[PDB]
This record gives sequence, C-alpha cells and structure tokens, in this order.
Amino acid sequence: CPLMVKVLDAVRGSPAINVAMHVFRKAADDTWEPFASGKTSESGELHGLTTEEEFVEGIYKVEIDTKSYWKALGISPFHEHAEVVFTANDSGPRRYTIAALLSPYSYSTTAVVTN
Amino acid sequence: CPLMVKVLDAVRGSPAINVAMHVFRKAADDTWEPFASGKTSESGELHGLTTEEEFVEGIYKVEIDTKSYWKALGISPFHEHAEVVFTANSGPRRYTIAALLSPYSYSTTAVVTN
Amino acid sequence: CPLMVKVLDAVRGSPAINVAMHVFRKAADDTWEPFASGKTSESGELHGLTTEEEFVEGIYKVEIDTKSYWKALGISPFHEHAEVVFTANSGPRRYTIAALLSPYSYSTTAVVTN
Amino acid sequence: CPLMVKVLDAVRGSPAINVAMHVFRKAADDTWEPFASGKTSESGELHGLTTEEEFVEGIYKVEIDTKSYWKALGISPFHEHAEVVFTANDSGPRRYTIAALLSPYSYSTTAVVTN
Ligand SMILES: O=C(O)c1ccc2c(c1)OCCOCCOCCOCCOCCO2
Ligand SMILES: O=C(O)c1ccc2c(c1)OCCOCCOCCOCCOCCO2
Ligand SMILES: O=C(O)c1ccc2c(c1)OCCOCCOCCOCCOCCO2
Ligand SMILES: O=C(O)c1ccc2c(c1)OCCOCCOCCOCCOCCO2
Repeated sequence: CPLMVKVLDAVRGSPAINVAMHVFRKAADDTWEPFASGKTSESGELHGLTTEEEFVEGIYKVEIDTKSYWKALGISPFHEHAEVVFTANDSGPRRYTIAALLSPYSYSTTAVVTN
Repeated sequence: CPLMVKVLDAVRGSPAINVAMHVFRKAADDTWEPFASGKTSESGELHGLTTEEEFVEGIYKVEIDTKSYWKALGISPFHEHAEVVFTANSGPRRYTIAALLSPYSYSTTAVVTN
Repeated sequence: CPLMVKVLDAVRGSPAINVAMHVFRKAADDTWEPFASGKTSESGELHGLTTEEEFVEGIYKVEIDTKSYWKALGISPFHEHAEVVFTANSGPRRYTIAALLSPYSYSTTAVVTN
Repeated sequence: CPLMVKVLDAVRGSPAINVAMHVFRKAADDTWEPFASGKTSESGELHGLTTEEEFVEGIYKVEIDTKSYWKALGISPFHEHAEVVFTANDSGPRRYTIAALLSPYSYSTTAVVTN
C-alpha cells in the first residue's frame, strides 16, 4: 500500500466516511490521465488504491470530493474539492499517506512520506 | 499595536465576532498573572490589547473562549478554549495571532514582523 | 476588490512574499480558461486580481506556486502547488482566500463577507 | 485505550517522534492535577496513557511539548507547547484521538471522538 488517504471531519469530530476521491497521473502529453479511485471507509481511510509496481515515478493528483460529502450532511461548502498535487517516487519508492482535515470553509492536506 | 489576535470561523466562512479572550503573563511563581483582555470586533480582530512599553519579555498565554462561540451557534464543540502560549520580547516585536475555529479542531498561527 | 489572496509561511512566521499564482475560470468544455494572475506583496497579499463586473458566476481555480517558494528557501516540499477550486457568484460576493504554507502541509480557508 | 495522541511534523512530512506530553485533570479545587504522561513512538503515536476505569468524567488538559521537539531539530519555534483542553466522558465513556499537526509557527489540534 504505497498510497493511502485519511480524511477527518472537523465539524463532527469523526472520520469522514464515504468520501469519494479520484487519482490522476500526468501523462506524457501533459494531461491528467485517470489512475485510481475509491471511497473512504468507516475509519475515514482509503487503502488499496495502487501497488508498488503500478505506482511509478510521476506527478499525481488526488481530487477528494469534499463538496458531495458536505452536501450529504446538509452543508453547502466553499470548495469544489480538496486537491493534492505531488511528484512521487523520484528519489526511489516511498510510501505516502495523505491526511485531509475538512471544514466547510477550510481544509488542510498533509503528507507523511516514509522510506 | 504590539499584539493583535484574529479569529475566523471555518464552518461559516466568516470572521468570528464577539469571541472573548484573556491574556495572561507567567509570573515568577509559575502562576498566570492577568495581563489583557477583550473580544473580537465585527472583523474578527482584537486590537489594542497592550502597548510597546507594557509588553515586555515573558511567557504569555492567550486563552480564547471558543466554547461559548460554538454554544451560541448550537454546536457542541470539543475544546473548552484555545490556549496560545508563547515567549514574547529579543526586544520588542509585533505579534499577530490567528486562530481558525472548527467545532472539533482549531489551528493557530503566529506572524512576527517588523 | 472581489477577490483577495493572502499567503503565510508557517515555518518562518511571516507573510509569504513573492508567491506567484494564476487564477482560472472553468469553461463550458471543462477546460481552465486564464482569468487572473499575480504575486504576493511584502504583506503576503495579492489584491486587484479582478473587478466586480468581471468576476461573474463560475468555477474558479487559484493555483498557487508553493513549490517555487520552498525551493528558494532550500526546502524540498511535498506539493507541486496549492489548488483552491470553488464556485463563485448568488450574485457578487467578496472572497478572501488564505493559504498557510508548510513544506509537507498546507491549509486554505475562505472568508466570504459583505 | 480511551485516549490516544498522534503528532505529525509538517516540515519533514513525518510522524513527530519522541515528543513529550503531559496530561492533567482539573481537581475539585480547580487546579490542574497530574494525570499521565508519555512520549510519541516512531509512528508519532502515544498509546496507553490511561484506562477506561481511570479516565473518568472531567476536564483534561494535554500539554504537548512542541518547543523541545523543534529545538532538537535546530528550530526555534513560536509556541511553548500545543495544548488541548476538553471535557471528557460527560455523555458516557468515549474514545478520544487527539491529532496534532506541527509547524514552527503554527499548529492545529483535532479530536476524533468515537462511541
Ligand atoms: O456513519 C456515518 O456517520 C456516515 C457519515 C457520512 C456518510 C456515511 C456514513 O456514509 C455511509 C455509507 O452510505 C452509503 C449510502 O449512502 C449513499 C449516498 O452517499 C452520499 C455521500 O455520503 C457522504 C457521507 O456518507
Ligand atoms: O453557514 C453555514 O454554511 C453553516 C454550515 C454548518 C452549520 C452552520 C452554518 O450552523 C449555523 C448556525 O446553525 C443554527 C443553529 O443550528 C442548531 C443545530 O446545529 C446542529 C449542528 O450543525 C452543524 C453545522 O452547522
Ligand atoms: O525562521 C525559522 O525559524 C526557520 C525555521 C526552519 C527553517 C528555516 C527558518 O529555513 C529558513 C531558510 O533556511 C536557509 C536555507 O537552509 C537550507 C537548508 O534547509 C534545510 C531544511 O531546513 C528546514 C527548516 O528551515
Ligand atoms: O528518527 C527520527 O527522525 C527522530 C526525529 C526526532 C526525534 C527522534 C527521532 O528521537 C528518537 C529517540 O531519541 C532518543 C534519544 O534522544 C534523546 C533526546 O531527545 C530530545 C528530544 O528529541 C525530539 C526529537 O526526537
């Protein structure tokens, strides 16, 4: 599991459950190509997006659909989504945990990178 | 204005207005001596807490009553308050303390400029 | 000033100065049309990106080049940039986008006022 | 494990390792009484601070010594520590995870509360 995403809800003090997200990888023509997608579990975590062999060097974008999450809770939020754009594995393979902390008008995204 | 505090509401996307806070300065016996207080304005800011000659070296604590802010909005928050504890004054400096409030989370940042 | 961006450096406790950013507006084909751009001032702020009559309904993206900011400080950051994507203008509103930068983390907040 | 603390370093993109913290509980005389203490592990986590039987209703304060952490990394930070002051278990027992995200001039503290 080289790429994992964890999402927290700062209004409820809970994991953010059933949050959809889409991962893209920049292709040779400099367009965003679909890579993987999934939804957070009851723990707010999404595992299994990719494998060590599949997650090669590249520039990746994770688009977390925070808007649909907030709307399902009855909240009309500011952002369309929470994004993470990063270069991966250019020093060799790493494990990436992306942590997103969500409020209706604010979010933070943090990476924990281990070798 | 050596010390300014700004408070934002991350639920509503607005300044957090009428947020009360007290500032204390740590005394030699390790007790917190009353120093300054006020509440945020319609812009979410609290200005005029102190003056340059009054604000000397020490450990200061800003205790922001975030619980009362959320209670007034009918949201049951996690924190009793937000406490920002820092050593101030290498000589005088200007300090802006920002607090970003959510019911179960808060962030605080300091800008120290000249 | 319908749209203002403020950027802070959480490592140094300072405004983030000379941070470049582009603003795009989503077009009908789902491509990002150039809209506005600039770089932050000595106060970390970027003002004057647009006018009320120009800033109409749409989905807007602010792409802040945080990577170049950290590279200039000799710190290898995580993010290529910070992207703030939001629907703007229920009629005109005033938008302040704040970004708080660390090498491996960023936070962004919006204040929408009248 | 009704109370767990997780600490992340936003400069290095790593768990914040060997961070000391002290937990206090407000006593009947309205003073802060020592409760528990410990240090974060290699994963940035501190477990085992208390037990379901020991962690009764009350007002608790966690003081995380972020200043000594940053100084050991050669950084002179703004805050003396990162604090969390909260009422616990007044609706019945809950499990509390306190997540702290650290930068030299900024920190955020978030609670995940489960039943
Ligand atoms: O348990 C919660 O507090 C919780 C809280 C929030 C949950 C959520 C659960 O989703 C659980 C799975 O729901 C599947 C059926 O719902 C389908 C429609 O989902 C629309 C997006 O919902 C996002 C929030 O989902
Ligand atoms: O402005 C928003 O988008 C917004 C967004 C979300 C707001 C919210 C506002 O709360 C505003 C004050 O609500 C009035 C009192 O409601 C009492 C019940 O509140 C239950 C918890 O609501 C959490 C979300 O509150
Ligand atoms: O202002 C601080 O307290 C502060 C605090 C921390 C600063 C830091 C400043 O970096 C300022 C610019 O550093 C000059 C170039 O150093 C190159 C090597 O940097 C290695 C990574 O340093 C991370 C911490 O950088
Ligand atoms: O592995 C790291 O990146 C790391 C990174 C940071 C580590 C840290 C490890 O501490 C590992 C345990 O060190 C025990 C011996 O050091 C005693 C003095 O510790 C002073 C406080 O250090 C806080 C940072 O500790």
